[PDB]
Amino acid sequence: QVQLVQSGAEVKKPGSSVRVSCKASGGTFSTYPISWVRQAPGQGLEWMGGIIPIFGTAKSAQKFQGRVTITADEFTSTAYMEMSSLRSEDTAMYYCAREGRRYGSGWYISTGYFDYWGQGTLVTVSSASTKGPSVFPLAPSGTAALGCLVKDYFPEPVTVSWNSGALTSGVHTFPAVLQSSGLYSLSSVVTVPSSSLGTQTYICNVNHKPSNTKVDKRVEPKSC
Amino acid sequence: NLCPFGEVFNATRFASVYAWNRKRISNCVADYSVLYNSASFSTFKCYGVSPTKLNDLCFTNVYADSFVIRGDEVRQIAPGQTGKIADYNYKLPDDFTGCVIAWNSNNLDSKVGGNYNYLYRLFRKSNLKPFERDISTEIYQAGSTPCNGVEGFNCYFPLQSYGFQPTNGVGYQPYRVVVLSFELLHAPATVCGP
Amino acid sequence: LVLTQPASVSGSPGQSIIVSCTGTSSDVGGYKFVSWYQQHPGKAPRVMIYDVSNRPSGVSNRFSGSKSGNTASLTISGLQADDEADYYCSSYTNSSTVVFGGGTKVTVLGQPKAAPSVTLFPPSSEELQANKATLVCLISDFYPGAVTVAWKADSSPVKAGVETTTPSKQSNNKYAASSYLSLTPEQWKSHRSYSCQVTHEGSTVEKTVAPTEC
Ligand SMILES: *[C@@H]1O[C@H](CO[C@@H]2O[C@@H](C)[C@@H](O)[C@@H](O)[C@@H]2O)[C@@H](O[C@@H]2O[C@H](CO)[C@@H](O)[C@H](O)[C@H]2NC(C)=O)[C@H](O)[C@H]1NC(C)=O
Ligand SMILES: *[C@@H]1O[C@H](CO)[C@@H](O)[C@H](O)[C@H]1NC(C)=O
Repeated sequence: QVQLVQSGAEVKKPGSSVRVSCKASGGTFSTYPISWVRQAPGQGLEWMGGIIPIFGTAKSAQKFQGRVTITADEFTSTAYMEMSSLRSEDTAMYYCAREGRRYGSGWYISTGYFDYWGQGTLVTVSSASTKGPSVFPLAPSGTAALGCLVKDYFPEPVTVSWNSGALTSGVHTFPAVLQSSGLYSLSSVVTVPSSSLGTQTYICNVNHKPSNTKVDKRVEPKSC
Repeated sequence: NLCPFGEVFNATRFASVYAWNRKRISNCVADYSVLYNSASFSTFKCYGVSPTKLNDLCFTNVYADSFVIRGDEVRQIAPGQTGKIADYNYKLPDDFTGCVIAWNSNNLDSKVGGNYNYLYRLFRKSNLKPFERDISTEIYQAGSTPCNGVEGFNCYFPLQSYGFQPTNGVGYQPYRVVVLSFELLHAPATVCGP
Repeated sequence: LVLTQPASVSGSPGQSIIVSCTGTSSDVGGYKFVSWYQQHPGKAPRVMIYDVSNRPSGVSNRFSGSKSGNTASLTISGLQADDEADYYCSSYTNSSTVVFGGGTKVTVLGQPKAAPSVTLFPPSSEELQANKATLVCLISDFYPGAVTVAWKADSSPVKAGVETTTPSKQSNNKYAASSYLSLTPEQWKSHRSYSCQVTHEGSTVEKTVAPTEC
């Protein structure tokens, strides 16, 4: 029942610094190695470093030395990654990853065996400012498709649920597009019975954490 | 110049039993019956003496060893006991001259979802000698295959965490323990009663 | 340092495939500390193999690992559509670091072909009242995952203001794609009709919407 829960996505200006947190629950924290692994959008995994809290020992890849600090708070069961002088190439999903085993003192920090992962934290390095999304309904008229269009937001990510999580079957939330305006837009669709169009409620719940915004949009059938 | 027993008993954090803390107490006055005249202590058992006599006795030193264990292991903090704690974590001598004091710390050392920060040694090649402290962290080789510092089959990490949740049975709830040992050297005695 | 993996490996259902991962004697060829991770879209990686060939509990025995010289290999047997994912090798190094391979996308070929269902959404009244217009062409339940999208105003081709997503895997192992045609309200009012044309495996489907549809 070990769980790694990471802090929320954010945007940071170039040259500033970021702190990502990962709280570990449901098991021993101090004796297990913890690593940080980042993934640029559409790119591969890259190991940043790791720490064994009880030993006070740490190790980072050389490209991250002097710029990345990995720490641990044993009393709150929380690992931390801190990155200074942020560049746009630091835009990535940052993952907390616990080692699948422990090592004796004087041995390895991590050998690359990771059992539990955090959910990931999207850090976007940009000088553009956040802006909340604009949610519009895609109304329906067998089965019928409906959805909502989440328009003109920055940065990524946006999460979409339906009926507060009670509607997941038949749901597809598309990848966002980068419009020429520099803002993001996506759609989320669901196919539903047409007999249910007059009675069942369909509400799309959009969360944009970088703007701390939540938008509920009711999607009603068009009767014109 | 009262002995700083409040530093030990009223400490915010306690040590894990495998790395039990030892504080020396010297050149002070020790009014012992502030304690024992306290119903807060669920265990207060002295072996070399009885504590109402201790306000009338003098010692060269007094060592206060503090740590946290679980309820059903309190019995192990006594001379001539066996078990995981007595064998691998904290051992009292048979000729023990001192007191063992302990109280339930469920409201401090337990947490919703479980406090896993307190550890104990679960595996060791041999039993501890009296007052021996082992803070090593070598992978325990249970079988014939060397471990090379990597936990796995027949190769166990030596320390385990207690699982302290507020709803644990009393035998599994945390208990804070202070062991006072009374050291009498052939030097001037430095701690006394009033 | 990036361990060398093939960019792409494909197989048919029930087939056995192999993902290779080549390093040097200072990493892959120097230690038994090679692991293999599976990553589906939008999810964290999941360890499939560790220490060359050890399989964690909960991982199907269809996955196995081996290593010789500087090259480790993940063999996936009885290929299934849900095995479609990115697979990364990881290795310990003589600098005491962990390095990953570049990743291999595993795709299952030869599943039953599916024609794309297409729904074309006209601009919502709320967006028009916000002084914008977006036509949304949504494409669902097709396989293989490759389509072409064309937009027509009346019968004239359009490219200005069109953005199309790369097909994404649904939950039923089919594919879906999205295409957007951005118009001002005036352009939307100004035409008789608008059409989205989706071509897939020689088939072409067309959907049309009109501002006067009410
Ligand atoms: C870690 O390994 C590198 C690389 O080792 C070399 O390449 C291997 C594939 C294998 O052929 C080894 O025998 C090689 O030595 C070490 O870097 C080398 O260091 C030596 C000694 O200074 C030098 O002559 C080589 O040119 C270096 N090669 C490269 C590619 O840099 C490195 O020293 C090792 N580090 C540790 C801490 O052991
Ligand atoms: C701990 O605190 C209580 C309350 O202040 C006090 O009565 C007690 O004497 C203290 N313990 C010691 C050993 O001084």
